[PDB]
Amino acid sequence: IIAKQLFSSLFSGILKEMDKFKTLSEKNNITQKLLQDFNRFLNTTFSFFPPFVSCIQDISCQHAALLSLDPAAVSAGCLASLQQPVGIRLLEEALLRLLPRLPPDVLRWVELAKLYRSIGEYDVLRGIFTSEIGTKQITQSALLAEARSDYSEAAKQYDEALNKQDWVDGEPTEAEKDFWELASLDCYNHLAEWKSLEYCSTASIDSENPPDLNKIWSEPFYQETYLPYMIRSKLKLLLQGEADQSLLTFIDKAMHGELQKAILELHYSQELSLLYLLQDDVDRAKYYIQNGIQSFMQNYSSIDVLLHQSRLTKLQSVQALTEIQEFISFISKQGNLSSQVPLKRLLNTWTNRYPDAKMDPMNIWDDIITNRCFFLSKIEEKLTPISSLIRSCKFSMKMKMID
Amino acid sequence: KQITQSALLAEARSDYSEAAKQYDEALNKQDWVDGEPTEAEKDFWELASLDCYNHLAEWKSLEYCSTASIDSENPPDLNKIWSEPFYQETYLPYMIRSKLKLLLQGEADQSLLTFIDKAMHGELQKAILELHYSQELSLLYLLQDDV
Amino acid sequence: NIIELDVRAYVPALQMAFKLGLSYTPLAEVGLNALEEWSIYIDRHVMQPYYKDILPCLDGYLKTSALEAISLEEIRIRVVQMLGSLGGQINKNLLTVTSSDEMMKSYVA
Amino acid sequence: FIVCLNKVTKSFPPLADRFMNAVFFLLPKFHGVLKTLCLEVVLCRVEGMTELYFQLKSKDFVQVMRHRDDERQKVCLDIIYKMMPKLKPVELRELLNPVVEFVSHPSTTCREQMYNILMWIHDNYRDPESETDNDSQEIFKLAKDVLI
Repeated sequence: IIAKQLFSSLFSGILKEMDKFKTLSEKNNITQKLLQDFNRFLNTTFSFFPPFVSCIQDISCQHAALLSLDPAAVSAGCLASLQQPVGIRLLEEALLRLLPRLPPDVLRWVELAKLYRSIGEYDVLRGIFTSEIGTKQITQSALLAEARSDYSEAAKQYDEALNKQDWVDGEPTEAEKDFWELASLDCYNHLAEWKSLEYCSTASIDSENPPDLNKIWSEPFYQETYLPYMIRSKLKLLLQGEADQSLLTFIDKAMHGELQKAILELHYSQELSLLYLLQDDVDRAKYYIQNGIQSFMQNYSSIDVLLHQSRLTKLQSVQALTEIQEFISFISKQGNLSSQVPLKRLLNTWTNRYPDAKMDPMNIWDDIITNRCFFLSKIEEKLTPISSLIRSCKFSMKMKMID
Repeated sequence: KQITQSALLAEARSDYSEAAKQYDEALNKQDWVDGEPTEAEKDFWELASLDCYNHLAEWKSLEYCSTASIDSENPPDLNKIWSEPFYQETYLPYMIRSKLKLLLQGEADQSLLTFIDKAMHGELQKAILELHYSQELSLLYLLQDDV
Repeated sequence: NIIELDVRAYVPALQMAFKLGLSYTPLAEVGLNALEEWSIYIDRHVMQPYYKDILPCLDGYLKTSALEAISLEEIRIRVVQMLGSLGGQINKNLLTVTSSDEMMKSYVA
Repeated sequence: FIVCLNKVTKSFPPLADRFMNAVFFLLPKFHGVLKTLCLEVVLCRVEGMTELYFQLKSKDFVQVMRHRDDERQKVCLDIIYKMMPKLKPVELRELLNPVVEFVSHPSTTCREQMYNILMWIHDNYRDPESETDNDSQEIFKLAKDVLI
């Protein structure tokens, strides 16, 4: 940290006293070389060491004329290495200076929007496109409907915005097409019903009519936006009833790809663990859960201390991880397999344990409810070798759901 | 959008000089009115500019356009081609042809030489080069007497 | 039983315990045993107001991951398990000060 | 004394296995013609080995498969042929990979034995038994890769 701060201070001093050199053309000549090197750092690095990056932005806003840095590279480096707020400020300040698959420099806006998605300041996220970048009236009413949390109306309005072909008063741009797809993903995720969410996620990526999954990993856009919604929807479909094991055959090839193993161990421990719990690979699931604990600690340790929303969003998830651990602990013990006692205690603990229902949004309340429902439906099988009230507890627990 | 029609007219008369300026003003026009063209026509405009410049020699501007439409950096890059198939299957030939014709007249940066130095070590690139660019590599080597 | 007749009394003791626990682990282990031994036994309402001070000082354990009978990895995994299984409605209060504006100490020119 | 079993092979199989019981720790074979003789020695069908597949848990029975051309090496594949019924072929995955290349490797009788092996494989992992979870999905496509 002290080295970073010293480098920034000395560089600022050198650049400002270069104005004492004051010869006029070479400064514009050499700020170029500086900015290409600054670009290449983010363009080629693979460690993304945070304080180095924070330094790399620090020079940019101290002086001017260095703010023309490539938005996508610095933004993606920020999402990879965290340290988002300095990137937030850098793009924010770069948007001040007017200038004499997306041509316009407006892409600063969409990069900032993706980055705000990463930090989780969602209100400003609406404010970005409420700030009227990409105007055609129906979008405003769609933002209104989703702001009222009326995702049902927003779904139809977005769908009619996509299927509208008699466009008049001009045309929207494909950046708003991407925004519409992402907003549809979000509002469907707030509405469950993931069958349509699956259909949209699969269709927006690939053609084939029995839906494909394997040709994901074709471009980085696809993975870094559509992979999570896809996997979440398939898991939540599979855990309710039963359907095609395409996700299982999918992860069967996902592991053998070495680079894919890194992403999956980085972001989807819950997913793989619970999916394996379908096929009783409890040994693998236990490994995945201890690894998920590590992933959560590392992620939480990495995030900055001054951001309430990001910390809260990361924190809420541990409630499900602890339950997975508890369930896998309960599965493997013959003293509980053949007896009647522990299930009542477990039900007691679950019935005096629910997330806040005012603090915690639906997108995780539904998750905890669904995991409990699956847990009991699965445990029903092993008890057979009083049993009715287990079926009943789902009713009260979903009454708390509804309330 | 009307100006494209006159550009096609100018290039049909083989008057590539007027077509060049008309296409350039079509690209640099930012106060677009009566709606907007689509990016498919952007790709067509780039390709037509490549063709009409190829019929006009002066490949310095052809090089500048070919390099800029692909990559950012201000000392022009060549290495980050091979990033997508679109780039290779459309822009590679014009690029290599322009660089060769610049280098064979007078002398300039050997960036194409350092470029092909890495082009060979890529096995898949060797196939493309042996498939489509024998004249190019041969004459470029003739500069350095690798007879 | 001693912890249900009064709790404010022992809260500072627990606070110092898992505050100094970062330097000498067994105090952290003992305090993070007392936590569940309290939670599973004491009435929820009796302890619920107390959580506003019990958890916030525990965030220090969640600082560094860079990969004797008490180790950092065991206490870290166990404390994550504890702060999760204690309840969402409960661990909501983990922030440095829960739902307050007071904290820009050490963050001013 | 290998010949003193090799030429008396296919004689009284119920007691033709005491030799291997100690020879396996002692003369696992190389050296060409003698290698082929010991191959013909292993050709005797007997129950006397159950855990021996921990030997093939050592790798290099792959390039030795193609050491000398034509009929000499067929007992090597006949090994898997005669122990097919009880297996859980986690390792026949990789063991059949050079067999993918015995299409590339010259032989005709050995290729016929290849095709017989493949014909048994496809039928006998019970291809219509599409179990949702079993690992046989990989060997499905890699076996079809050569069967086609």
